[PDB]
Amino acid sequence: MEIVAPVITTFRGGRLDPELFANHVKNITSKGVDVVFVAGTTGLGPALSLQEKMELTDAATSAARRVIVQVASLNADEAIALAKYAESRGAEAVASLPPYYFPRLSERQIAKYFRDLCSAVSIPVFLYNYPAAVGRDVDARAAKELGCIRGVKDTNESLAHTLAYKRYLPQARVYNGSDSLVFASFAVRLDGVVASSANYLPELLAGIRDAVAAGDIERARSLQFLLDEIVESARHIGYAAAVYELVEIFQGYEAGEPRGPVYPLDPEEKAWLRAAVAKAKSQLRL
Amino acid sequence: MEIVAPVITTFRGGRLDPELFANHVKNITSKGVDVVFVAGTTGLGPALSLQEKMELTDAATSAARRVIVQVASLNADEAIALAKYAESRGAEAVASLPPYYFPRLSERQIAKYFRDLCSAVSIPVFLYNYPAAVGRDVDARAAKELGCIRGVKDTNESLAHTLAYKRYLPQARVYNGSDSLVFASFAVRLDGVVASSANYLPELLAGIRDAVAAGDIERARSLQFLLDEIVESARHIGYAAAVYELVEIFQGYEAGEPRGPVYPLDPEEKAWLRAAVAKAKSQL
Amino acid sequence: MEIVAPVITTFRGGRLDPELFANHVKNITSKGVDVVFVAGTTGLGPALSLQEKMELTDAATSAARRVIVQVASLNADEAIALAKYAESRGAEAVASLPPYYFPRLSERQIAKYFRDLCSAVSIPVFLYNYPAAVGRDVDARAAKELGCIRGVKDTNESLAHTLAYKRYLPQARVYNGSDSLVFASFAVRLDGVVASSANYLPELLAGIRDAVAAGDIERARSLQFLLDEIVESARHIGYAAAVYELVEIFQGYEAGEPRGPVYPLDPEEKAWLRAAVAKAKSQL
Amino acid sequence: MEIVAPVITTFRGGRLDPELFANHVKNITSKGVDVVFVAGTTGLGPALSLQEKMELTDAATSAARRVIVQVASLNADEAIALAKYAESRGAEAVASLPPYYFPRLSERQIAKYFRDLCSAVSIPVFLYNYPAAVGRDVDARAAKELGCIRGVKDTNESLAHTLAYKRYLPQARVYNGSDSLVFASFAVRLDGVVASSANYLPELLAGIRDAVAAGDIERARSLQFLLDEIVESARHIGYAAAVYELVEIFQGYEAGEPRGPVYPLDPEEKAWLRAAVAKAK
Repeated sequence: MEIVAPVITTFRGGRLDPELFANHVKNITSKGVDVVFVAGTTGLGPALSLQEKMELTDAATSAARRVIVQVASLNADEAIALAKYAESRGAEAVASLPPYYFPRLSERQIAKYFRDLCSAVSIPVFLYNYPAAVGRDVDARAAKELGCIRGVKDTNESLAHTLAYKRYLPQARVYNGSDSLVFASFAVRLDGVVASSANYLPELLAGIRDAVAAGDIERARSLQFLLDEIVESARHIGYAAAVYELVEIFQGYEAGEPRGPVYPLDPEEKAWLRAAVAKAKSQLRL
Repeated sequence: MEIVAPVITTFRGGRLDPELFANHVKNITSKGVDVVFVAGTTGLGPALSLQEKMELTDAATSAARRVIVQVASLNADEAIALAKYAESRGAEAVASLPPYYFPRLSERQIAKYFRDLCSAVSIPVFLYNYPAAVGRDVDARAAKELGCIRGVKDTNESLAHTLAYKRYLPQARVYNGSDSLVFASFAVRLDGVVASSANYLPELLAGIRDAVAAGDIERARSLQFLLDEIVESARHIGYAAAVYELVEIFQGYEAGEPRGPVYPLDPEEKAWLRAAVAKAKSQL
Repeated sequence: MEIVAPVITTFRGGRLDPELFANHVKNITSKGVDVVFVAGTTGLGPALSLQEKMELTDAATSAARRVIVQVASLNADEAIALAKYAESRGAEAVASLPPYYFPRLSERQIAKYFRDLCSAVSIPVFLYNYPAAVGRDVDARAAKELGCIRGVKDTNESLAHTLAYKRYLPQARVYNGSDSLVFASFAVRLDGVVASSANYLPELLAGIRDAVAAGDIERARSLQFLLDEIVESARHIGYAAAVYELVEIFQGYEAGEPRGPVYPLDPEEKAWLRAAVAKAKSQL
Repeated sequence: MEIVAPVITTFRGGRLDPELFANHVKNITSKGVDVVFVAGTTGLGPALSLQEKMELTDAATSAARRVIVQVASLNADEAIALAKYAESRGAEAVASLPPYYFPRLSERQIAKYFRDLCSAVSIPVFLYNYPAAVGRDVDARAAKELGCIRGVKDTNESLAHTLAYKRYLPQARVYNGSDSLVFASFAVRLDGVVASSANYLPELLAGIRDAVAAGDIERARSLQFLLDEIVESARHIGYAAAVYELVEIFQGYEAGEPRGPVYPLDPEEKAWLRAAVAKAK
């Protein structure tokens, strides 16, 4: 079972900084991250231009052996274009959010989107389902009807919703994308987790996977609860920007910055976060 | 890890039939059910008069050794009165939904409700959280703050939400109440499940539990999917009435009927259901 | 266009004081309330026993010439009984919430509930739609499908949702149940409003209606915003209980009190609310 | 009180077509539309590149006297840059959706976004509130708190939510953005409506506005109800793409296409929509 990092996109000076990125990718993959999921929500995908996602694809694929590239764009030609680019850079799969933002697109329009994506590449296409962000759900039944989905990341608090894809798509690789379900996802044997904490605490996640494999549910759960406390703190000051600061706190290197409207934490917010997670990081030392 | 049955309330004619009820409890308790949860949502709790919940308490505490009685009422005095009655009948705990229907009660109100329940009895008071029905959530932080909650049934698709109660009340017994999470609940070692399907397929839930305990996570999951397929068909025509028909289908006896506004299935609905589950009743 | 009051249910001691209730009905019908809507949500309907609703039905039809009685119950038989009793005391119509609480209910079961209600009486049956409380919406299309709705009270922030019933049911009386849309509802010419604030500021509602008819939209809107400030303060400490206190504050007499789990405001909350509405009170 | 059109963006073969655009703009503005709201939701704004939004600003300011350009972008530098460009092109105001997509950004991040916009230009900045699409609400109190909002478009079925902006921001021009509230917006005297149907039936909106002003509430309402039946059919089929077909059907010229993932309607869908609306009273 895999630990997939939806890796952060590391800006410095308003532009992407590969190498902050690559040092980061190399760090986390050396600490239990199996797969790198680039241009995910944690990596600000919807906020990146096509060309930024191309740079990220190049940086991820040269820094890691297993890469999935998230390709959604509200211009579908760019999603197709990027899919092909990622495939040519050796990505093992591409993923896409359903068309987001626009309320009540039709089923036919969602279906054409994913079907054009499947036609464009030979590597597997994953559905990246994220109803809270996307404003729509593509559930297991709908994903099966698309007829080409070979993988799912379901960022969903409903573990049943995620398990349902293994039911309808017995051959698909199915992942839960929620940090609060990491323990549970290994326990029910999903194919893996895509968890944002894989950026700052991948060794905690591997700790959990190890515990679950050993049958040590008490340790798994307890490490989960620690992770939850950390997540909770970060949610409090704005989670997308806090991921970067947690990386620095936990991993000890410069992580770059997001870009607005996901503005970087200011120094007050960073000081606060650092204190907030110290209660629970002596409880750590992994 | 326990299988708790939110046992159906078994009307016949239009009135409670306590002997269908007891036959039913005795059967499922011999087929894997560890605790009877009387007057829950599946038992139509909120549609029942105080006297009816009383009669149902007598039947449960007669038919079964472990009974938790669900006492919520939109007259808090009837909740307290039933709690005391439940204890006097030998119930091992009582449980309550939070005050429901009325939007935006204050926290002081909700808290005074639970705290008045705790002070009325010496057996444990369980929170029964069911945001989708109740229209408000009392999460683990809120439950810890109530100060007297000894157990939780959380009917919630969000397993992390259920699991939080173990985080904040590690001494409480915490159960998840969604049928779609039975496998997962056992997998993550909650204290057990309260699942509507304990009425009609208790031995399937004991199977899932057994398989989880072996390590046949793959068997567990596969049993769970069988179970999801059945719940889905029943959801299609009205789950609350359909539970009664599923009991007949799988357990083989008369299950009585719900009471309107939860009207009993009509012949067409039953035939459809019978036919819809026949697909998966064979895969059993 | 009518001002309908969903009158509070006045408890003192733990029990209904129907003299309080009648003095309250008398006072507010003398100040611009046209219809009395008994036992709705503001009246703690779902929290009331059949006997409490019969008592309110008696006192209301005694103190007021136009009474709609809200009858919903999670025992459909009690709803039918109350409807029939309401007819017999001279209610001009009955209303019901759809079956609430239970999430797992079929259209057949909702349709049957209203149709049996329509069969039970000859006076009109209003749908009382209130999705946020009820957990279910019966929209205009669904309401037309029922084939017997003669009126609608739609407690809904979506004014379009409410207007939809006039489109789908042109002969029905359609009322909006939201305090924040009183001004809007008069402006679009719904048949009227059923507004909780009719308990405590019926003359503000009449002032809005006058202003709208005088084409003085700016005064209409400004009275509405004054109302909103008062409602928002009340919402902060627990709206259901605060309504009673607002009656005392603005009407000058003892309104009695709700009943737990809708516990009465405590003295600190009453004091807070009096001071919160004082700014807006002096500006009428 | 104004009729503001959140005007469709007219593509041909997935490329922007300024001539279709300009013809559509000139036509609807001669039939009642007072203001052109460019690159809003009906205009596929979040789907458009910066380049395309600049071309659209150019075409709209060249084809219409009053134009508000919607500038939201998930790269905030682009929103700022487009606000400056729109101002330089003579927009009477810029609007912005709050930052969208990303759940749970901080209030500080949202406030910074809007204030950076306000600082970037001298023309009014409008809040374009659309909780269903955006995933967050910037309500009247929050809007006042921003401290620089001078207009609001509120796409919201809750008319009271929209009227609250008039209470907290008495100088703000406030519009409701929902087609089903055109009649009610005029009746409660909001500053106007930004209704997607102004693309296809501007003269029906003008009619509702005239009926309200003449005290003819029963006509307003039944015109509103005619409109609701049309919108309902379009919704049934994919509203965003249906809008283009409705322009053609109702205004009698070509409207171009949307661009995928908002794919154009197919033949069967267009035929269904035509029948649905011919029947629609």
